[PDB]
Amino acid sequence: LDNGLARTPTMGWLHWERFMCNLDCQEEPDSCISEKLFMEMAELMVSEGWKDAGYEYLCIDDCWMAPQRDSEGRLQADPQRFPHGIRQLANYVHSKGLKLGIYADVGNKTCAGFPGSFGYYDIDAQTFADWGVDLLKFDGCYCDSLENLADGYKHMSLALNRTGRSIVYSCEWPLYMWPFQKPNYTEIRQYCNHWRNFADIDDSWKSIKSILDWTSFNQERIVDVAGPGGWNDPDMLVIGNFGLSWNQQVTQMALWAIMAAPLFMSNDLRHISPQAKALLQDKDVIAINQDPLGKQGYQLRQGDNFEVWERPLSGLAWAVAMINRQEIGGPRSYTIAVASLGKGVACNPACFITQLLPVKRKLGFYEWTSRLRSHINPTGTVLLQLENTMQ
Amino acid sequence: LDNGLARTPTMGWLHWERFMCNLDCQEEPDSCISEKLFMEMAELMVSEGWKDAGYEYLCIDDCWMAPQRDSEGRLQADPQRFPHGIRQLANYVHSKGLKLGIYADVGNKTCAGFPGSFGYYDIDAQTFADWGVDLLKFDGCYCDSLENLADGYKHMSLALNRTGRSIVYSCEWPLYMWPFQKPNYTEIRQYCNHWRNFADIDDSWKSIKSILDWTSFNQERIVDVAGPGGWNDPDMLVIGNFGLSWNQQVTQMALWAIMAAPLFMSNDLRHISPQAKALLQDKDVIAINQDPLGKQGYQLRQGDNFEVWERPLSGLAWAVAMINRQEIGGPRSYTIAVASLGKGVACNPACFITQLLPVKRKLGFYEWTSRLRSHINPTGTVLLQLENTM
Ligand SMILES: *[C@@H]1O[C@H](CO)[C@@H](O[C@@H]2O[C@H](CO)[C@@H](O[C@H]3O[C@H](CO)[C@@H](O)[C@H](O)[C@@H]3O)[C@H](O)[C@H]2NC(C)=O)[C@H](O)[C@H]1NC(C)=O
Ligand SMILES: *[C@@H]1O[C@H](CO)[C@@H](O[C@@H]2O[C@H](CO)[C@@H](O)[C@H](O)[C@H]2NC(C)=O)[C@H](O)[C@H]1NC(C)=O
Ligand SMILES: *[C@@H]1O[C@H](CO)[C@@H](O[C@@H]2O[C@H](CO)[C@@H](O)[C@H](O)[C@H]2NC(C)=O)[C@H](O)[C@H]1NC(C)=O
Ligand SMILES: *[C@@H]1O[C@H](CO)[C@@H](O[C@@H]2O[C@H](CO)[C@@H](O)[C@H](O)[C@H]2NC(C)=O)[C@H](O)[C@H]1NC(C)=O
Ligand SMILES: *[C@@H]1O[C@H](CO)[C@@H](O)[C@H](O)[C@H]1NC(C)=O
Ligand SMILES: OC[C@H]1O[C@H](O)[C@H](O)[C@@H](O)[C@H]1O
Ligand SMILES: OC[C@H]1O[C@H](O)[C@H](O)[C@@H](O)[C@H]1O
Repeated sequence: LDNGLARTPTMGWLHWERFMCNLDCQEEPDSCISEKLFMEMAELMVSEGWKDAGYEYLCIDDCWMAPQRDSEGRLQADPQRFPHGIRQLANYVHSKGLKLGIYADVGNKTCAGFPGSFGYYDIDAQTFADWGVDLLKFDGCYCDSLENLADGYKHMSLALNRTGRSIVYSCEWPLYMWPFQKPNYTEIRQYCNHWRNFADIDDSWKSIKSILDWTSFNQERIVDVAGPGGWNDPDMLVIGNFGLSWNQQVTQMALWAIMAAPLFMSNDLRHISPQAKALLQDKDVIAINQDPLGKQGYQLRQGDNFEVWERPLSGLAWAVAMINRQEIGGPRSYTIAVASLGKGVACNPACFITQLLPVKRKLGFYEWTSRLRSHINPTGTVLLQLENTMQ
Repeated sequence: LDNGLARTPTMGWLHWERFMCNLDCQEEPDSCISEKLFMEMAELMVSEGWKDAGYEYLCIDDCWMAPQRDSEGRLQADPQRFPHGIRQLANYVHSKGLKLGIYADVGNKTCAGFPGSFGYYDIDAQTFADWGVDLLKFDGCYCDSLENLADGYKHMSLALNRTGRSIVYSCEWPLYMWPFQKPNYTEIRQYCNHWRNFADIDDSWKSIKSILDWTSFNQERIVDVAGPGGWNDPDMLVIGNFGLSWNQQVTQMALWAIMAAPLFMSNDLRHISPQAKALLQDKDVIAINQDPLGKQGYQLRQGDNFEVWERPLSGLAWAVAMINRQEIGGPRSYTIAVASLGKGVACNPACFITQLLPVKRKLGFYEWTSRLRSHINPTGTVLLQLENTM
């Protein structure tokens, strides 16, 4: 989308995977979807390093709206869970120097059953602009047909542009087109800063694998449409939560960096381990994700329960990720010709290789003709930065 | 098995899940199956408090044997990877106050394809006892028929008795019987100190879930037969490895306690996190697994993506485990009437509940009319001990 936004993948926090549609503020106050949840996450994004590391957009997902429209036809916040409106929360979030994301649905209802935007695009985009919304997540539930799906996704893009306001536009359009038919990603890049391709993540190694294998399988159709302004969205970061091992958490961080994925943490910043945090705020791995060339990486080799992915970076540099997909035994030896990586270009006549993950380690100079030997933890990934060098 | 052994579930360390069949000692000398790997783990079991915690048996799984038998018919350890022989390793493990296990197969070959004990049960048992082996894990690959399987598990059990040496007898009999017929557990118990029921464990939460699910599914068949001398074996503890979150590791520790399961770590003792060491060595939780009454716990309740398991314990105590099986969201609220726990008698008229897992915390007194409420992490478990007030 040519609105000047998401020149690198958007970065922030989204309530959905960790908080879901918890409406019960009486018995579950600490996890209900409430204005005070958002206000507290906003304070920690600032005091805990998050906004410094580039996490900028604090985003509301589904279940913030009142059961129906006001007597002017406009959406509203829940009166009990968000008594101060969206506009006061936006000021609050903006005062911390952060940006505010909201949620709506292209059809007659949102996914959880709240007011949809069909027949309301212009009114809502405007409403979002008058509130100070800075990103919109646009879901696709309860939609008549593909014709309406495309019409409505295209309409809202124009409506938001037509507001005057810089509002990052995040679509689940390819997801819901999937499939009556294969998405046309050029049409979508024209309308969307980023797009959900595949099924909702949850807090599992299963879910992670399935997204990698989905993308891996479908990379010839999706990797080249991504670049500054429009990204493929493999869904939220779930580091900090419960279902992933440390090694599976490095797999998720390493590969969302390779995929040039937006980075929306969905977790509880009040209760996150020091190692989850160091990982999420890893400056060298974020720099990869945020690399300004903005070409998405891809899967280079698959076999023998190993994968090799690599991303091209600015300045003739490359990120390389090796995955061990064998979930028995221990760290497995993997060796490859340095000439095989980065299209023979990294490492001609040499590259300096530094391991970023699972730990940060300067590894030596490697000549074009050199071999890299590594060892990879079951379900873990090894993440490497190759710097091209005169040598 | 009325051999005086396994009066509480066996505790030790077993190489297979983490080290598998690595025969490559030139390129990976520190992780191949060699006498060295065993020596390292044996001194760490002593120096890092494993043995104080009750981990006693250091056990060799498959891939130790030389490719053929000696001129007199006896199994032999592999001459390059085990140059000193199994007896000397046994001498050595004994010196540290530990006991040594070894591994063989009922059939013609071991699962990796090394010499089986079929036709050699009497000589193999005697060879083992001659070496100072304190435990045999006996696997069921490469076996003709259900007859031979039963004949060989029975025969070996009797060869061992007759050495006059105490040797824990670990059996994979039931596992190899499914899907041909339902095993006779009353019979198995008579010949075995413990028995594997289900597929080999992985470094994965999928694997653990599927062991839990299999056990809770067949619990009517297996729970009551367990007790001092004879245990269901849900396979190795994998805590300390690569594939389980903290919360999944607690689940495995808690559930293996409720199930009165042998506790065989399969992990790298040389490289294990502090958190994973405190779990595996959690005194209060090992005390549950090791309860001298030896009645296996079971699943009480399953619903709305929660499970409740409970185990009866010495002295009118119970253990209760609450698992959250929903893989999305945050900690989720579970409530149950304490009248429903412990057959209605833990907590009549009252009980003191103390949470043990994920963190130790005294919770207070609960009248018979009370409800226990907890928040349970996705893939986590809360483990409680309940003391009846009397
Ligand atoms: C070969 O088989 C024998 C029986 O199948 C087994 O004998 C059993 O040995 C244990 C030794 O601990 C005895 O137990 C202890 O048991 C007495 C009486 O039951 C208790 O009061 C005490 O706790 C005591 O410590 C069993 O009683 C005994 N059972 C029988 C039927 O004799 C042998 O040990 C086996 N031999 C070998 C070397 O495996
Ligand atoms: C409304 O849409 C227009 C059309 O794309 C956007 O204008 C583009 O903005 C970037 C900003 O740097 C320029 O590089 C392009 O040249 C612009 N396109 C055109 C047609 O010149 C405009 O920014 C949008 N406004 C909002 C509020 O999103
Ligand atoms: C939202 O609601 C209305 C009402 O059901 C839908 O509009 C109808 O759509 C049918 C099917 O194409 C049309 O032929 C009718 O003229 C409409 N009927 C009514 C009662 O108005 C609309 O399709 C729904 N929108 C979405 C996005 O699914
Ligand atoms: C997918 O959609 C895009 C844009 O909607 C198509 O590209 C446009 O096609 C028109 C008509 O042929 C051209 O005149 C324009 O130059 C194109 N616009 C853009 C933004 O590139 C694209 O060809 C479609 N692919 C398929 C298979 O339909
Ligand atoms: C081992 O193989 C032989 C010869 O083929 C056969 O006699 C016997 O049944 C086998 N043993 C078992 C238990 O399968
Ligand atoms: O209801 C909210 C929920 O709905 C859709 O399914 C999206 O794909 C999810 O990421 C989340 O927004
Ligand atoms: O090859 C050895 C391997 O054999 C079988 O698969 C057992 O069930 C495993 O625990 C292990 O001993």
